[PDB]
Amino acid sequence: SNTNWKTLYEVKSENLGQGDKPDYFSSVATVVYLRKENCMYQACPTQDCNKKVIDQQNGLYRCEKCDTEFPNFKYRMILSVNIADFQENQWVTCFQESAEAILGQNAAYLGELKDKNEQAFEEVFQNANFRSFIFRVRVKVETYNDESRIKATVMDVKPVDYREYGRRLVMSIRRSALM
Amino acid sequence: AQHIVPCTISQLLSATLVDEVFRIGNVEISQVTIVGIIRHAEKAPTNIVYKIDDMTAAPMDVRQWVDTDDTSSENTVVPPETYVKVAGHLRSFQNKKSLVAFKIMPLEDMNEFTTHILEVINAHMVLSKANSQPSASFMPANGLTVAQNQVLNLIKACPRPEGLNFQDLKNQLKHMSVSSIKQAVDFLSNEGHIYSTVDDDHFKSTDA
Amino acid sequence: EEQVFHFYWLDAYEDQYNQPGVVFLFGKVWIESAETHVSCCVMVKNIERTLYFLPREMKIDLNTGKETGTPISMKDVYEEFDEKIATKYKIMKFKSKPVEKNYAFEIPDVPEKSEYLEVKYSAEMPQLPQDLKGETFSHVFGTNTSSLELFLMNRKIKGPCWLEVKSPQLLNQPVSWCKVEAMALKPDLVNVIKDVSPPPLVVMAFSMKTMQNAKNHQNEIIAMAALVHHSFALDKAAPKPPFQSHFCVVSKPKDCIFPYAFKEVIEKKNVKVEVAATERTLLGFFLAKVHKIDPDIIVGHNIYGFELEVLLQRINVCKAPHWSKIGRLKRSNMPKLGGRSGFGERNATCGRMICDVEISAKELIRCKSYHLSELVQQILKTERVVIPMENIQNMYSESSQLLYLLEHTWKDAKFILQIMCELNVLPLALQITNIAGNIMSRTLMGGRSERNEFLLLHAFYENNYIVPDKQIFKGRKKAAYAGGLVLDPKVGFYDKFILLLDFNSLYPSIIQEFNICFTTVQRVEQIPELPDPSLEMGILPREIRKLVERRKQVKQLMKQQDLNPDLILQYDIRQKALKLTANSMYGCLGFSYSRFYAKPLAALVTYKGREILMHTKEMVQKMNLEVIYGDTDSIMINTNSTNLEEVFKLGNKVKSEVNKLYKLLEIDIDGVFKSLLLLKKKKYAALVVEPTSDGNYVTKQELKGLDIVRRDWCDLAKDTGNFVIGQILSDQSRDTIVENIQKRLIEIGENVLNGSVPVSQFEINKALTKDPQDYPDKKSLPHVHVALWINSQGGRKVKAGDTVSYVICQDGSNLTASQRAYAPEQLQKQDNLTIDTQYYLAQQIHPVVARICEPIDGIDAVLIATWLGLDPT
Amino acid sequence: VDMMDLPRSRINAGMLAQFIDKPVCFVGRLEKIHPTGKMFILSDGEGKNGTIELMEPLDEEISGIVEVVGRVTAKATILCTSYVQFKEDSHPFDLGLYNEAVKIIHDFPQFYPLGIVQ
DNA sequence: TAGTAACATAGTATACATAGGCGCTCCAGGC
Ligand SMILES: Nc1ccn([C@H]2C[C@H](O)[C@@H](COP(=O)(O)OP(=O)(O)OP(=O)(O)O)O2)c(=O)n1
Ligand SMILES: [Mg+2]
Ligand SMILES: [Zn+2]
Repeated sequence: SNTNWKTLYEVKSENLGQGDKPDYFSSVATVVYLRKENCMYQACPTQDCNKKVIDQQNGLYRCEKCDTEFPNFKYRMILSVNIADFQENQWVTCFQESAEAILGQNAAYLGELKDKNEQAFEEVFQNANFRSFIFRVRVKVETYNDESRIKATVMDVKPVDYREYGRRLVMSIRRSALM
Repeated sequence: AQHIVPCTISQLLSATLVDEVFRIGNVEISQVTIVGIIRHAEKAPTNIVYKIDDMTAAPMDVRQWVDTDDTSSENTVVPPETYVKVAGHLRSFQNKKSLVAFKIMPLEDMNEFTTHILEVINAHMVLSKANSQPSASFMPANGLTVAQNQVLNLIKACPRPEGLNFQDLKNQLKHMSVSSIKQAVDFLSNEGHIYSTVDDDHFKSTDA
Repeated sequence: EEQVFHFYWLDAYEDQYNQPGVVFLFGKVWIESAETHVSCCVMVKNIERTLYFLPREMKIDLNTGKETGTPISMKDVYEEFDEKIATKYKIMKFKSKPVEKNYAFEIPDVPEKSEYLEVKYSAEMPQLPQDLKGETFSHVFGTNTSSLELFLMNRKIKGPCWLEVKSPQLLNQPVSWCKVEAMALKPDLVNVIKDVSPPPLVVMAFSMKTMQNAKNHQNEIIAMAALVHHSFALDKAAPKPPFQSHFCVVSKPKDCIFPYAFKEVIEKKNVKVEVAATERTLLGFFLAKVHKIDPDIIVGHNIYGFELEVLLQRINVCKAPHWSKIGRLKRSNMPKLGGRSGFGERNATCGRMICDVEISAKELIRCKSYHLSELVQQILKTERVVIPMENIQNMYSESSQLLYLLEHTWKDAKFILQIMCELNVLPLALQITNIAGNIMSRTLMGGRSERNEFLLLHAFYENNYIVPDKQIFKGRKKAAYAGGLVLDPKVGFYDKFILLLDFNSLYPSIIQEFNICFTTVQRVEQIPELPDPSLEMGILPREIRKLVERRKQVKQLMKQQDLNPDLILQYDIRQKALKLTANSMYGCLGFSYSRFYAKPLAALVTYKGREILMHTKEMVQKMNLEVIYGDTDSIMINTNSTNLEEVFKLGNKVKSEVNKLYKLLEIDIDGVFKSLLLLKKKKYAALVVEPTSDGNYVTKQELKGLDIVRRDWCDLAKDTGNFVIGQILSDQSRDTIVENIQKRLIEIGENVLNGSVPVSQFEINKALTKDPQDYPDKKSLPHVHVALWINSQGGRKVKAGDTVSYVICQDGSNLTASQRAYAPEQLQKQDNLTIDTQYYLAQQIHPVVARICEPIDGIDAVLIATWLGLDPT
Repeated sequence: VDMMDLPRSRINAGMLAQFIDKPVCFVGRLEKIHPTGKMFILSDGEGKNGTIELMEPLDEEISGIVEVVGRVTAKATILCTSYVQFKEDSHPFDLGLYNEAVKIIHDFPQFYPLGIVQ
């Protein structure tokens, strides 16, 4: 239903995701930074299987989830992006469909440039910088070795709309006028 | 770095310099975006200048640093009387302002100007009240920690002519995180104990 | 931070476009825990501009240019500065105070002594125009004075000296690569405390090799060497051995693999040589090693011209990290390469001082050529083998050739270090810098105008004056004023006895005697009037007196007997350098672009010199003595005697009579010639008598101005002329002289015709004033044609100032002799080339012998032509 | 001093008479052009009209959304100095949100300074 | 709203040159 529009400052102030269940909200923002390191990995070519395979230095890769060895692999998109708005910034992690929508090129296409044309790969990463979208983010807090780390997961990205966004901004500024 | 803030060139020029920090009144600004029309552009052998205008004050100069080797975007200089969006950080020199262009984009949908002005007013109000509320010896000093000592010993031990890479360093040391490896490597390279051979991921000690 | 902080500064740096008002200092600091000296960096902020405003006497309105009949005062000037200029040019904070100053310079319509308004404010504010005018003030001074000069003259720092800092601070983040850093708030806390001995430095000498690849037309680095000394004394004798550590690094350019069992051979020979994979590895290793060693002086040959630019270009192209380690300041954007005369190279090595032996050799001694082989041959006595660039690729087949190449590079570095130590450059540079007061890296760079300018600036600042502000802004040009005088010679041969008399430091003595200075002489081509003989000594006479008195002590040290020859040579070089510095101080008064340009001040000196020479000549001629020669300060007397004691007594009497007149001027005997051959003005040869006493004396050959000392004649002609002139001055009958000369000429002609002479005795050396591409008439210029061919063929990029050798070949194309010039390598390699004998017999030996033998009866030009067998008719 | 060197506030057809002898930018819906070409009429999207005059008759064919830079004269008319036609090939422009944006801007002019404010 | 990984996260323009003086021969080439 209606998106719980919340500024990241409010998100960190009320402590979203500290409960036993994750919390869902969506917002518009502009990408400021992306990490190209460790962004590419080999997934299990078996259908509906995305476990990371292990190279056996023989041209045949064995998957532990299916207990099966295959001579080929499928690339799968994993990405960490730095989201940022007028007030605060946050670190989010994407997946195949969301990163593919953001970048605009399928993973198998990227499978070629990293092997034959690094300059074109860098250009593809470059031209997608400083873009604005609407991201649905789910927040949950997990503890690892006695510190609580807030993680962000995004499952949907969409192009920005102006009509309802402008109406919402007008409504919010009118509301703050009374306060 | 922290957060982009929409603004207007009038506020940009009215801003003041305090201890390398530009403040428009009680508002801090580091990266800004502005949407406007280009009146005139001048072509330099390397750089490109633009005359942006948002009909709030006099036209402003924007400098875009492009390397002349990359003949990709310089040949696509935007023609005049076009409304564009500019994102970047400002610079100050001898009491005349300047803008450094991180990115230039022609604007396709033209409700974006009203959206941008609403962003400007709303963000200005919110952050202005956010700052309005109150309560807001000389020795060489040497010495290396145990972790950096282990890293240096691991680098030294390898006999490969090209030296070690990051994969072997991570494999040998499972007692500490990757970020600690990066920090130790950065410090060791800064102090000159190690040097890169071919790529940024290959290293080798200098003494041996 | 603990109270005070002592350190010894060496070099300074500033940047007025990015960090205005800050000055960096790099130097050494003593650490008690390790009992050693380590590098240190101190950075100074808050340097304020200084302006001087000159009040008027009547208030003149700008629009009308008339006087309004209103008296002026300091309050009016203050109000005019505050109300109008401050608001117009956006000046917020300032301090103002009246002061007293004196002006004695070129700007007209300024009183000699007046009251000025001193205004000081921070440097971040804008800069006022250099030609400001106002209602109440007519002129302003010191608008565009740099920060470094302001700091140096305010703190009275004269070259390297011990400094102390009061109440230091601690920087938030590192700035330099030094071990210890510090911060000073104001330039008031820095004080000079120099009364103790300087500390030792660390010296590194280095050289590398290059090769040109066929595919990529760029120069690569394939081998390097370096030698380091850790405790090089600065004022004592040169340590022996001059090096304590060394290293070498080698790598394969792009494709060729190292010969097999190279590593095993290296292990067997136990040589500390590092092998690399690619060029980037070599560059990274070199940068890490220089950072670890931390040298203070880097010495090499042709550093500024070729080596540094190639190194920086390869660092840029190979994308090596941390390029700033070659200096001492953390920087990321490298300055534009090449650019102007050494600006980028000097800026790249900030904090580290570069010593090029070529410039020092040019300044100190005189040679026929300035490549390393000639310097080794002359300064030392050894032979250096040269490896052609073509063979380099072929030496990548066997390990022995690679080891030989590395040994050759190491030997080259050792030769460079030995030459630098032998010439004794560092103590001389330190002494000159301490005398003048500039930055001693600029002293190592070269040039004579900057030293004099800084010396005069210090002298004027210390004496409460105002100095002129800086101006905004090839071959010898036309003369501007009358110079010296040369007497009419008396050509011929003299046999009885010749006496020579000469003044000591003529021009400094003139300046000191007649009290000639900027302040004293009143200037309105007309020679001004002499000063009134009741005033006091000016600044220039005192500076000249100090500089000329610094030389008498060195001469006194020279006069001591029982000295090793090398020490005598060093002392002679030092004394000559001091004399040249004094003469340059005189001559800078005529430089058009100088900061202290004044033409009459030198015309008066030259006029007095000519007058004194006239008076001396008349006085000597009055004593019934015959005068035959004189060159603007000297007199030749023909005593026409044989007894030596009579000549000595006559010279003593003449000296006593002449010295009786003047106050500071002195005369002396410069030599006694047993026999003299005079040809023209400034051209003669004689036997100088060296009195060893004990009933005997030794005669030594001397030449002045002949075509035997020039560098543009072949060696064969020079040798023949030397032999002939040696025969002429001998004590024999004239007929025997004629017969011996004829026999020698016939033998020379026969030998040259037979072609038995070596190839080496045919070269002609010339130098280029400009770049080889800037000569429109390259068709008829041989030394330009050969230079262009060398530049276009291979490398080494010969430029202005270098020497080009050439020979004349016979190409069988019936062209003129001037268009058939070829390099020696072309003659040796190509087969359709041979030495042109007729040209060498007709245009190189015949004119020299004819000119030398002109004043001797019995030998004529036609007889010379017939003797050589050059088709007599 | 040319007009592009001075601030130009965004004023709609509502307050034409309150900015007399003042530079002003206007945008909106083209309605009708006089046959002479020296002047035409404009719509603000609220049913009100505003007329614009030029010193020289217009030479090019105009259509769609247009903005005009000018000054309010004694007759509350706009002496245009320049104009730009707005694109309508891809996305419609909703003038109502623009109008309320002007209202909000006039409501809090302090956070949208006009000219150089010290 | 399963499946994914591993464990924190980055500065970059530019602008600014030095160089002591004059006097007295040599050569190459055209007129
Ligand atoms: N490189 C030089 C050499 C000489 N001179 C001028 C200025 C001197 O006053 C004059 C005489 O030079 P001398 O070589 O005779 O030297 P000094 O007389 O100055 O000194 P010394 O006593 O060593 O002969 O020539 C000069 O301007 N530049
Ligand atoms: Mg002399
Ligand atoms: Zn599987």
